[PDB]
Amino acid sequence: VGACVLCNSQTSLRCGACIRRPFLCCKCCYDHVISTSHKLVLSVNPYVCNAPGCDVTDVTQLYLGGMSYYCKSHKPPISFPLCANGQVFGLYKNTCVGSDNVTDFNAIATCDWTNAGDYILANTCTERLKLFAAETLKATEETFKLSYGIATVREVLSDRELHLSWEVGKPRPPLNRNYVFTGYRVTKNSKVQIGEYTFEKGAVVYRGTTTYKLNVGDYFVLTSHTVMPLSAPTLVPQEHYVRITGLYPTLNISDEFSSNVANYQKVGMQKSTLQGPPGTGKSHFAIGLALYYPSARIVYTACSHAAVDALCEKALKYLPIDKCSRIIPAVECFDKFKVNSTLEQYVFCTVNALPETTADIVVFDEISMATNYDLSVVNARLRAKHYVYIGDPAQLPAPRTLLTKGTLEPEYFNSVCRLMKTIGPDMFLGTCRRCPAEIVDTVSALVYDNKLKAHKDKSAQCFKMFYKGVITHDVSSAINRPQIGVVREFLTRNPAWRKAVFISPYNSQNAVASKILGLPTQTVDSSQGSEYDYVIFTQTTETAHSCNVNRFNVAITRAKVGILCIMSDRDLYDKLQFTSLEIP
Amino acid sequence: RDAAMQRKLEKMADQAMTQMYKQARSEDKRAKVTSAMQTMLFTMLRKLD
Amino acid sequence: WDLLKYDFTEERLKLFDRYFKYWDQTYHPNCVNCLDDRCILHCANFNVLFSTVFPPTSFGPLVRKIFVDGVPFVVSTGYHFRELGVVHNQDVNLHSSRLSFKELLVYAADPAMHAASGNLLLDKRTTCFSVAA
Ligand SMILES: [Zn+2]
Ligand SMILES: [Zn+2]
Ligand SMILES: [Zn+2]
Ligand SMILES: [Zn+2]
Repeated sequence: VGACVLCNSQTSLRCGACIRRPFLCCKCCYDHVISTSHKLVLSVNPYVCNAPGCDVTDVTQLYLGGMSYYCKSHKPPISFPLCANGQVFGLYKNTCVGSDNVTDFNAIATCDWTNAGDYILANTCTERLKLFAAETLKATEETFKLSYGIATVREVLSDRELHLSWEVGKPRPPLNRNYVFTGYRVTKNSKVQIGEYTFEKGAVVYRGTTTYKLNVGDYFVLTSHTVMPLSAPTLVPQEHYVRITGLYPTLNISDEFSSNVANYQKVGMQKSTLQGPPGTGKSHFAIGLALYYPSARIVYTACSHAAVDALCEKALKYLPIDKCSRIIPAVECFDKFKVNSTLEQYVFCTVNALPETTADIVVFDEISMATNYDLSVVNARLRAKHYVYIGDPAQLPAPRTLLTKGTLEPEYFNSVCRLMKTIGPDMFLGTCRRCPAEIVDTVSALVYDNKLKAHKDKSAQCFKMFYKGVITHDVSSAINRPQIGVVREFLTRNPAWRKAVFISPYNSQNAVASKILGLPTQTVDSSQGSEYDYVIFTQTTETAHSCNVNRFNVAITRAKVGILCIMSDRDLYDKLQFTSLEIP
Repeated sequence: RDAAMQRKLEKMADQAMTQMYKQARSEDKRAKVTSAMQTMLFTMLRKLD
Repeated sequence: WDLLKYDFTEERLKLFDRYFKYWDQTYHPNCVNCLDDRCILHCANFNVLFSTVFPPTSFGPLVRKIFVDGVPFVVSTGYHFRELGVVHNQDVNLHSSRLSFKELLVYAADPAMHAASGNLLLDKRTTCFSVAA
C-alpha cells in the first residue's frame, strides 16, 4: 500500500514486471500495462492464476473468482475481469485521478539505459519520475554487475600479480579502476569476504585495498548492494530570504575567507549552488563557512570516501578537533576525528552512510560525481535550514557503464548539475590559483564561458603536439605506443620533465607508459582532485571518451607549473592556447 | 437475465475488496510485530555484561 | 560439585552398579537411547531415584552462545531433565545470518535471554527455587 508515483493517489498496485515495482494508481497502471510488454502487476497478492499447474500471468487475461485469480480456462462460472473499464482492479478504486500521458514513465520503465535520451528524460521529467529513474538506473546497474563472470585465482606467480580463470558462459568485466572487485575465501560450507580488489592487465596486476598471501581457490566478483526506495526529492523547494534566518554571523573574519564573505551571506539568505573550477579553493570555500558561522552545525557529505577525507583535511588546519566527527560504516579513511558521533557539531560522512539527523547547513562537495540517487538520500537523511551544493559541472561525473549511445552533457549529470547549466550558479570561484595562464585561458573559453580568471602568469612551459600515432586495442582499452615514444624522445631532450606524472584517458596506455617511461601514471577520471607540478598527456585516440570536453578539462588542469599535451584530435589541439612543438 | 447476471457480481466484488483489505491489514501487523520482537531482543542483549 | 557440571551419567551408572547390581534389565542413563515407551518408563524410574543426589542448579536448559551477523546471543540448545537425563538439540544453528519470523518466535520464547539479562533474586517467602527477577 502506497502512493501513485504519477498521481499521489493512494494505491496498492505495483508493476511486477519493472525491477523497482513502483506504485501505480488504477488508471496509471492500466495505461502502463496496455501500452508496453509490462503485464505482471503486483497487489497485496500477485495477479497470477491460482489454478494448479497454470502459468497465465498477463494482467488482461485473468478474472476474480471466489477469492482468487484464475485464467479463463480455470475460472468458475461467476468471475469478473480485473482488467476492464479503463482501470485495473485494486484498492481504493473510487479514489483515482489518472494521467493524460504515461509515455515518459513507459519510456523510463521499459528502457535499458543504453541511449542518451534515457538519461535526458531521467533528468528532465518531474521530481517523482526523476526519483523513479534514479532507482531504476541503480538497480539496472547492480543487476548488470551480476551478469559478469567470476574470476578465480588459478595461479600466484608473485606479489601484486595474479592469474585469473574466468567463469564460462558469462562476460568478463572491463578491467580498470571503475570495477572494484572483492575476494572471497573458500571455507568448509560458506564464504567470507577478504577485502575489495581491482585488476589490471599484466597475468593480471591486482591492487587490493588490504594485502594478503592470497592463493589458489579464492575468487573475485563485483559486489552488489540492495537499492533502497527513495522518497525525498533531489532538490528541496527553493526559498529565498530577505534577511539571515537562523544564523548568527561572526564579527571577526580573517583575510583567508574575506573574499568569500559575500558568498557566505548568500548561503544564509536562501535554502544554494556553487560551481568551482579546478584549483580554485573549493575546500577553501567550504571550511570558512564553518568559521563564518561558528555556532552552526554543519554536515559534510560526499559520494566517495576519498572526497570525504579531503574535507576532513582542511577542517584539521582550521576547525576544532573535538567539535568534529568522522562517520564510518561497519576501506581506510580519515581516522583522526572521533568515529560515529552523529550529534557532534561538525559531521563528516559519505552520502551512502548519512545518519538520520538535522543540521543548520549541509554542504555537498564535488557535486559533479553526484547522481539523483545520492541527491535524494541526502534530503531523506538530512533536514537542514540551508543546503550548499559545491562542485563543478564542467568536470567528470560518475561513470555510466550502461550508457553506450550518445554523450552525456553536464546538464543531465543530476538535478543539481541541471541548474547552473541553464539558470547559472548562485556562487562561483572566478580565480584559479593552480593552473598557469596558458591552461586556464584554454579551459576558460572551453567550458566556463571566459569567466575563469588566472592568478598565475604564463609559465612558458606549456606545450602541445599533434601526433596521430598508431592506435591498438586490447579487450577493454586502447594503446598508442607511438605517442608514448614521442614522450620518451621528449624526455631525453628535456630530462627535467621526468618529475612529471603521465596521464591518459586509458588504463592500458598508462600501463605501457609506466614501464617504458617510468613516470607515475594516473587516469583522467582518477586524477580529479589532485594537483601535480608537471604532467604529460596523451589523448591516445579521437573517440568521444578522449575528446570529452569535461575530461579534457580535468586532464590538463592538473598542472601546477607546466604540461605537455600530445593530441590526436585536431579540434582540441587547436583549442589549446599552447606552444606548438614539431614531431622529431 | 442480464440484470440478474450483474447485481449478483457486485456482492462478490465487494467481498473481494474487503477480504484483500483484511489481508493487507494482517500483513502490516505482521511487520509491526516482527520489528517489535527484534528490537526487544536487541535491547535486552545490551545488558548482558 | 562443580557449578558448570551438567552431565552426571557416570555417577548414575556408578549408583546403579552399587545398589541394583543384579537387576537383569538394562539401564539407559539418558532416555534418548531407550527402545520404546516401556523402556522409557523403566529408565525414568531409576533416573527419578538417582536425581535426588545431584545439585538442583544443574537441572534446566543448557544454554550456549551463538553468533549471528556478528552479534552474540545466549540461547538454549538442550535440556537436563531430572527424569529424562540430557537431551541435545539436533538443529542448533551456529554462525547464522538472519532470523526469520519462525526463528524470532523461537528465540523470544525461551527463558535464556530473559533470565541471563535480569538480575539475581533471593526470595525468602518461598522454598521453591528462584532464578531471576
Ligand atoms: Zn496515477
Ligand atoms: Zn512497469
Ligand atoms: Zn489457469
Ligand atoms: Zn531405557
